[PDB]
Amino acid sequence: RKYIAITGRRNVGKSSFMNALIGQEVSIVKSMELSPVGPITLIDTPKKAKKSLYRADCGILIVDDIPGNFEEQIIKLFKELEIPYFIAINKIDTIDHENIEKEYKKYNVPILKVSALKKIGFEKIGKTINSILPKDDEIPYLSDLIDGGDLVILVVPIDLGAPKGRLIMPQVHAIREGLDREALVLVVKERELRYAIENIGIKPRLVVTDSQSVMKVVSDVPEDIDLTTFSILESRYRGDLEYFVESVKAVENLKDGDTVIIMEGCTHRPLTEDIGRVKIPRWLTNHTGAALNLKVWAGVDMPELSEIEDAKLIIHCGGCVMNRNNMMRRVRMFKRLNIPMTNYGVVISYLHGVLERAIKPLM
Amino acid sequence: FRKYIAITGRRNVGKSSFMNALIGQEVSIVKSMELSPVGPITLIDTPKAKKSLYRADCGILIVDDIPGNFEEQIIKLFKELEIPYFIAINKIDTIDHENIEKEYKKYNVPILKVSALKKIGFEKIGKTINSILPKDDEIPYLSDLIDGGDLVILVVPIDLGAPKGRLIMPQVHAIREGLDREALVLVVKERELRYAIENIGIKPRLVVTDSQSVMKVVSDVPEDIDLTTFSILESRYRGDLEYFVESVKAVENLKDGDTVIIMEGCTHRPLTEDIGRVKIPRWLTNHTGAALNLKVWAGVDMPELSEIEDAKLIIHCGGCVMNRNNMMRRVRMFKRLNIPMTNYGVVISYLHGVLERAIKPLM
Ligand code: SF4
Ligand code: SF4
Repeated sequence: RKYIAITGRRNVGKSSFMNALIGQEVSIVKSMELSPVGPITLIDTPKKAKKSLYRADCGILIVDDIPGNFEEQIIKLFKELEIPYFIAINKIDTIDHENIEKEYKKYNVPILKVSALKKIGFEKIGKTINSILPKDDEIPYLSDLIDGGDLVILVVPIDLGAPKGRLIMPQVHAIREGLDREALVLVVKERELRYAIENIGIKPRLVVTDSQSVMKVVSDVPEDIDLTTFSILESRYRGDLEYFVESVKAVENLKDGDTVIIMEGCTHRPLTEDIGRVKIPRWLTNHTGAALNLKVWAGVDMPELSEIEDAKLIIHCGGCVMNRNNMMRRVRMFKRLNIPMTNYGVVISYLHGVLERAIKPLM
Repeated sequence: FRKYIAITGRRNVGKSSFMNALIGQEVSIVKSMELSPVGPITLIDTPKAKKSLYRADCGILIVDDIPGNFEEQIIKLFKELEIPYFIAINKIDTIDHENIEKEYKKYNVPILKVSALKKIGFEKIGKTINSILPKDDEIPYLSDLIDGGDLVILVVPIDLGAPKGRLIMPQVHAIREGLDREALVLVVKERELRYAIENIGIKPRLVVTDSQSVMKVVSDVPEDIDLTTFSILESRYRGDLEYFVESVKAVENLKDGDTVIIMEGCTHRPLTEDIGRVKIPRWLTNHTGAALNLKVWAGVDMPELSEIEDAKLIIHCGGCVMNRNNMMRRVRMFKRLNIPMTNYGVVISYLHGVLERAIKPLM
């Protein structure tokens, strides 16, 4: 579900607006179903307003007068917190088409005219929310980004992969994107990389390796050739690599009592996935020498403030099943709360001492 | 799909009683029958036996006396027609354990003892049939062609393929098998092949191309380098490349009245598959100058003799949905009838004048 922030002065009548908007509920048998957007949750916002706006996907600023110290203040807050918004002129039965043009046009945001008492204009909110809601459109995995025509890309997988005659999706995607850019894609097992580099006669533009063959291959790849991992490529692809890389530095500042949350992007994690639940916590404890308060969070939606509040670092999974939107919604939430958020991929690369090299072609 | 069992024996042996007693073994929960461990089976009574034995998967020779001119003749026929068999001694209530050791051991085939009248030994036929039935196990797609360890394999796909971030299965399979043999797999679009060959600095062991980019790439690939197509690789993989290549020569001898059967290995071909139904017939008519009697056979299971009898050539599909066994059964049936059988892949390569080159690394 999407989280809508409801902002306005005490006099504007937020209660009447929220009740009239709930009258738009379109469910078949303050949360509700509002078309064309799916399920939504209205957040009433009664000095860090950061504690309420932390998981807001978009906001509504309800006005009935000329922009003042309140309007200017919450607009600056929406901009700072990366929250899209629109202005809803309430009580149009008293002031009407006065503030629509003469003011508020300068904010370059949608302006709607409503009357909660007269029951007018609430059938236009759903479409307006849908238009401002952050759609986190797919960004290239390695294509338009790091490739060009005639370049050699070396994709280095492990000695063991997926079922007979098949390949894992990050490998297929990396090959497809390379061919899309008309680059030559050289797929090679870790044992053939040294031979390939030394005899291929074309300088590789990029070498992409599996995170489990990285420590071996870093040695085989000359320093002048760009090298990354599929874990780092995934990190950038669906998350925020810059934030994940900056947030991993928090590992150094971890104290004994400090809370670390292993955050999962799904409720269907395989029992064979012990990298975040078992492996990373043990590596973190050995590296820091801190008896950390390791906690695990797993769900499809957004955590409540109480579940994440005093976390010193969030270590989110790769997000194999998650889209960019859902991953970015979590990133913006931790950015708003100023809580460091990293990846399994960024943590692995950091502790192995290959992060600086792996991010060099991307940053 | 069901298995066909040939029932052979002299007029004096009880073929009728044997067949009726064996049908007594029917194990269906709801002359054809369900015989465990094998699935559905069809018994063929054999009163040029080639016309009855044409689709026989295996055979049973029913005896009650010392091997004669009939036994020796039928055994030679099973060997010539590539039909596995076993001996069944009927009327054991009269002769018993006499012919089991003293004779028939020389044929090195399973020998069973039965009595159709006394109802004894028929519960052992199912397991015996199952043991002699041709399995037709998976043969390598290209792994056997690239002794790898260091060999460069160039996989050349087209400018257009499958959906975004994905690749078609013959491409993924060819890459997987290359990595299985620890080869260096270079995936490249047809526009980059000339550039790859000239700058890659390693001599390719094999170049595999799409059948739609073959006429262009034959020019780009030096004569000393082995080159094949995915169509030719599929032909060998699930069919008989030697028979398909020998049988394509029949195209030259095609007369005006001559019957050509376009044979499909599934009843659900996509409407976008006009290569065998529309394209090949038009190419065949232009090439030969013959007003051929083009017919289409589609299904799973063996065709009846009347449906294929006077066909001068069979042009079978690639069989994407079929297994090696079902295709090989069709190959053996046409070999027995001495009817030429070819592929869409072998026909395309032949008419485009690239067959000799494409089969050179395989034959
Ligand atoms: S990596 Fe995939 S399977 Fe594992 S917890 Fe994250 S979303 Fe679930
Ligand atoms: S190639 Fe595949 S889809 Fe086409 S007729 Fe043969 S089995 Fe059916």
